[PDB]
Amino acid sequence: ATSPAAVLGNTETVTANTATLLTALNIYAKNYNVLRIMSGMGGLAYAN
Amino acid sequence: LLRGFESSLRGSRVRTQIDDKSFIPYTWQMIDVPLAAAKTSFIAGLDTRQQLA
Repeated sequence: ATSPAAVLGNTETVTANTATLLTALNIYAKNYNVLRIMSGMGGLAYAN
Repeated sequence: LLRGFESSLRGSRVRTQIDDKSFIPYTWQMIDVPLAAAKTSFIAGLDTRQQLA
């Protein structure tokens, strides 16, 4: 990582040694649901 | 006037006069409306994964 000639002068399949610090994996999903509200009370339609 | 006066004699100072009474007519307010209730399938939800289709 300390030599920009090697970082800015390389190919698709490699990256820098400092990359081993990205130890946390974050997988997100954004979904649909239905919020049902009746008679002053509310709650979700689908639970799982 | 002198011997016909309403003193508090022991027995009239008995703790039941305060203890056997409730605080409820003093602490509750009138509410006058419906209480909440709903089914589980509404508040929780339908289990969508456990089904044939």
